[PDB]
Amino acid sequence: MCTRAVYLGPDRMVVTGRTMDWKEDIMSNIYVFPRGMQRAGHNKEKTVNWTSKYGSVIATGYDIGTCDGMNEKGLVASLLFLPESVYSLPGDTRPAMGISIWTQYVLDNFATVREAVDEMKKETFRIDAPRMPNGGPESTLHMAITDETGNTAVIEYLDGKLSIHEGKEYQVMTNSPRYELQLAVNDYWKEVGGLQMLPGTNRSSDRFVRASFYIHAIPQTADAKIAVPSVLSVMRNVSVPFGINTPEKPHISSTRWRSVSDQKNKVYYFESTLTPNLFWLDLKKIDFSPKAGVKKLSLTKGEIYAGDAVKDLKDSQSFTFLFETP
Amino acid sequence: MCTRAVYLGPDRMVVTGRTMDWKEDIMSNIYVFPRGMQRAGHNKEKTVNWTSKYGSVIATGYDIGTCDGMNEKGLVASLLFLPESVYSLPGDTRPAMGISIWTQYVLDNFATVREAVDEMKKETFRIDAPRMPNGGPESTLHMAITDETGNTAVIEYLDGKLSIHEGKEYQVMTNSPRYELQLAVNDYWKEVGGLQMLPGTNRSSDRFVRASFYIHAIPQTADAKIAVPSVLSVMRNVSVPFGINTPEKPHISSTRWRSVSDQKNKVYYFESTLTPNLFWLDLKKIDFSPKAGVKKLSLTKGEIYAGDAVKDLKDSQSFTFLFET
Amino acid sequence: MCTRAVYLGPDRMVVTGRTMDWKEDIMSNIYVFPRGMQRAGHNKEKTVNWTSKYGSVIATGYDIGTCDGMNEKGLVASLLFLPESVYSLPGDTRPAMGISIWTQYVLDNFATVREAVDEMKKETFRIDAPRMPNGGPESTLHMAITDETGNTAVIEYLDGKLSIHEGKEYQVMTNSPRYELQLAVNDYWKEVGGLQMLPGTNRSSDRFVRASFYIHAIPQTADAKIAVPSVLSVMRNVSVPFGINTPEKPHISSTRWRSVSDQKNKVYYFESTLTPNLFWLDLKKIDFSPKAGVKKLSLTKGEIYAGDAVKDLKDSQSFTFLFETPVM
Amino acid sequence: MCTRAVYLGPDRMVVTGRTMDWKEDIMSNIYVFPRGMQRAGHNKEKTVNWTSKYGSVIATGYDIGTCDGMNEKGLVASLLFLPESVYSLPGDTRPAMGISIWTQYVLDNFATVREAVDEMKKETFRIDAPRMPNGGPESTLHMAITDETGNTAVIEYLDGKLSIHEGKEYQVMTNSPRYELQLAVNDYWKEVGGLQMLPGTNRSSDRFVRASFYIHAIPQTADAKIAVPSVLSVMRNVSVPFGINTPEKPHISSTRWRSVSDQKNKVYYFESTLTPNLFWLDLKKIDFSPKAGVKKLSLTKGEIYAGDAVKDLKDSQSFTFLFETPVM
Repeated sequence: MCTRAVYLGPDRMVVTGRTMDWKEDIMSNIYVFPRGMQRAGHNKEKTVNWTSKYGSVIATGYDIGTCDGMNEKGLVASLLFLPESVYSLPGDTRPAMGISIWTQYVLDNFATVREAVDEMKKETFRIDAPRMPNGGPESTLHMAITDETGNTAVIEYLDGKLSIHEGKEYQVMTNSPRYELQLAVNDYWKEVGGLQMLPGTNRSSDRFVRASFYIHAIPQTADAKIAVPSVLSVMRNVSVPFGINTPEKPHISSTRWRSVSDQKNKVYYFESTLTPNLFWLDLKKIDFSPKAGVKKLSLTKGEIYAGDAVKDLKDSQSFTFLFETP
Repeated sequence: MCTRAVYLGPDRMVVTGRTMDWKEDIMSNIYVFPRGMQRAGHNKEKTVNWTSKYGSVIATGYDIGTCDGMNEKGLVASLLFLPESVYSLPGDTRPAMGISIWTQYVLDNFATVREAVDEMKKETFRIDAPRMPNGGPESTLHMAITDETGNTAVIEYLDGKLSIHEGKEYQVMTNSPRYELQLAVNDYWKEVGGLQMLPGTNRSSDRFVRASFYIHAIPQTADAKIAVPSVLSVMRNVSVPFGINTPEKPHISSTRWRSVSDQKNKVYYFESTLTPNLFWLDLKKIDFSPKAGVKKLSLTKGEIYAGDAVKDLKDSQSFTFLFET
Repeated sequence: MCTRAVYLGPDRMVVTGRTMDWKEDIMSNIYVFPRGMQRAGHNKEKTVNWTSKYGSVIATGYDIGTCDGMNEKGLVASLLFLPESVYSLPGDTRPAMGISIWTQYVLDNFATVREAVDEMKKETFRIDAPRMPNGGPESTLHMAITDETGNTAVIEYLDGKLSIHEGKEYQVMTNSPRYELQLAVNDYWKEVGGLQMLPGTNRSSDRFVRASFYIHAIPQTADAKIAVPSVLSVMRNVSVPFGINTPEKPHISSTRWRSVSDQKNKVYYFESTLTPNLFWLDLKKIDFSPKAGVKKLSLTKGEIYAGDAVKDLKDSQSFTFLFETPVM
Repeated sequence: MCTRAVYLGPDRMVVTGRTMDWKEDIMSNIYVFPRGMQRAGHNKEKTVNWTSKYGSVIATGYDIGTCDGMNEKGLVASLLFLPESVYSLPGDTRPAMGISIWTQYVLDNFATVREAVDEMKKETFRIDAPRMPNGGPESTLHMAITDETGNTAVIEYLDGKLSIHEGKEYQVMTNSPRYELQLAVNDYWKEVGGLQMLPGTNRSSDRFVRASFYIHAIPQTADAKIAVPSVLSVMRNVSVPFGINTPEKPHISSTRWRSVSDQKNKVYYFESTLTPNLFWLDLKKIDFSPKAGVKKLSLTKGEIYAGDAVKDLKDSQSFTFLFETPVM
């Protein structure tokens, strides 16, 4: 489904691009959360609690949970699918955090990948993932976190144990297989040569190698007028065309929207496939004070935004995270 | 370099997407030409002359010639690169139409691919193609024409003799090789299966396979709100990421802009790689009357348009078609 | 189906390898035909006659026709499958040349490819191709011819019209598509790079690419001590493994034997996938005089030969050339 | 370089093929060691000692060490290259086992892989690997062991730590990368489909994928008449053509010989690329008595063997196991 890649340019130029592929309308919206909000990771289970240290600009999925976002300090989180994920084994009595609020937790409390990895390695809580609505798939996903320094951490749960890869070299991430096996698949195709032959299918590993090769070949610049379009360009390359279907594979997940986070200038770009314009939200022009209130930039009913979209931010109440089966 | 793909949806839905891949800034602008204009095929050689039978909205290359456009009747022309093109043999004394005006000639005089092919098969004129300016490649190009019925024609000049492939099934066109050999490369990759494996490099043959496979898999709809972004998503898949370079290969043809021409609703969409928005020009809202005045949609200034850009159309002079160095 | 590759080495070193894949057992046998023989290209229709000017060693298929062989002058003819072959148009009243003996006609009357192409381009006869007996395929095949010079011609019948590709660069031939489109597919993979990526599927275009790339990368030498084992290694790389099948694909054409013709030294090498040995028939030790008698190397009874097999040649009568489809 | 594949057929039919890909001539010879022989795993440092519990038929590499072979009880050990191999860390004081005799140690003392995996998991000794003589490569290799039950064990030394993968499904082994990562690359291509597209280059991962797909696609039969030629089909497909060279790559490792081990009938097949015949050593016709005499099948002098080669075994003395790199 999804595809993520991190560009590391000169003079702290860190730009993260993320693809969102889904078999149906994800109905994603943008929400602007100020700092100082208190939340809980679950409503019916024993849980942890926290007050948000940093405000964030996040994108939801079905308005039931957070899957991608960016906070004030340039830390970007992204929840990408992984069918082979098992968060815990039977009999785990740790405090349960819902899968929907897991991504919002790391954006609310950490300004550095070093900070997120150190706290998550404590394994104080388990991930609770019910089945997605509309009779959709099980919530088997992994996460990547990138700060303004270029460091990236890939978080995934395999048969109940925590697995982490930290380092600036882990810039790309897709879906299956496991992240160590994904690097082995990518290592093979680099021998073939990106200019010679590249796997151009919509498969998970195919988009991983194409994103890994192209993200290192785009110009090495610190100007946002060049970095953001070229990082977006490799996102559309690893994107899958809309409504792709064959008689033998009738329903396939098409790309619904894309996100490009300028972690240096603190700007969050966003584009939907069925809308013509690429808009953005300058976090430097957003008031994240605790008394600012929740603001929402809705995208469900086909609204068309352009340029800077802070003007079109409406006052709203935060969507309710879902932790249950329906 | 460039890639072209034609979508054949239900209820006479014809949408043609095209990419523009160039190593530097192509410096393309958009021009709105009214009907009834008089143009010549050259300025210093014997030629043919004609009065434009249909107005059109076109995109230029360095403002020296036309390489992409659509006219009143939904006929779309696109001039794509083909390094093995030889237009004539030495000693050709036919009238010499410049390569910069060849694309405009088709958009000015023909409303049907059947009409364009019948006139072209008389071979009244030859193509005089000087080299592109400032150390650029030599103007070896082939063209593709698609009308509102879905019929497509591929016109190539090989070994001085004109070759033409016309038919609704010729929906995709790229660069090398010649069109019959390109179809064999696509025939081989269809044996493998698009879902099983697709060649995913920026090569001409590879971009041809991905465009042909995806253009037949996108939804079969007549809604422009679904068909236009779908074929536009296919053109981005066959696009080349911006500024691609390696130590082995210092300069590589990068995608600079895209065009998606809705041939049923007569709408000409356009977006640039470095601009964030996708604007369009609705030809039904454009006055193509013989004395409406030439209008221009400038793009070299780095301007940013959104939605319908007919509001941003300004009075302008027709650009100078170059026929020499 | 079948793959053909021609090695062009220094000092007139011309070595041609060929594979043979089939659904079931081919029942192939090797026949040695001296000179001065008469053959009619058909049994019931109007036909052309000829007397053999050159003797040849040949391999059969089901003992109903010639599909691979080499004559005294170093000319090697190979008949490989081409599904889109259309030999004639309706209403053709030309003399009929049976497809079973079309390959023997080349080895019998021509010493260089120049003589074979000149005679074929006259289009005196048409190819009469009956259906293969007992539910077999349609007799749709094309032929490649190589002389000791190294010149090669690929002869195909497309839509009832004769098509020729002559030249020394035309060293490799497989099955479909036609040779013009087949070179376009091979050109694409040459843009990829043989060492960077090669298509390893047993299909026709992929075997063409590997044969095309590996036949040019083996050592350039005139020593048959090196060239023949190297050409065989190429034909083995492009050969498909034995008895390959999957649940989705129950029956797949599988290589059964390979032949490598040393056109310089007039040596005909041969091996079968089920037999452990690679034997040969040195044509310089064979008597092709008009009344030397027909000889045959039996291969259908599971025979095992080794080294030089001329001593193992047995007196035999020539097989029946099939020109119709037998009633079953 | 080289590749190894294990075939698992019905009725305990286990056949193991192996290629030998080398830059220059490998100078391999075949030795027949009877049981009850005493050897030491090193020459100058602290070492373990053992006496042969089972005799073995092995092939050498420069006759400085054992690289491939099979013992009396059907166990087959194969030492293939692995550049990233690190056998120990600085400061290791365990008994030193020479890499040249490691393969001999396995074929001498173990009848099943379970016995071998258990004894090696003790980590009693360390592998001592000097650089190959005369500017040769560093002796970085791994080994695969397969018994007559069909179970295979891949043993690799990664960052100075022993890594073992045991299981019937581990039937294929090449070189780089690590076996954990190597299976992931093959997992990727299995999604693409063997009949849709196979990587046809000579890369280590590519020959791995083609070997895995074709070793499962050959017919499942207990008949040796079909098994060992079908396993021969695979090892020939994953073999690399002889003397492959390009202007950018002057030296590429080409296949020099291939060995096929019938682990049910205890037969060791062998064929060289420059030799036309596939010969075999029947272990049931070989006497491994404590004093039957160490014998040798010489292959360095262009010898051509055929059929059962137990007749051509000459009494000889065993080669020197190299434990250092000789001074030049």
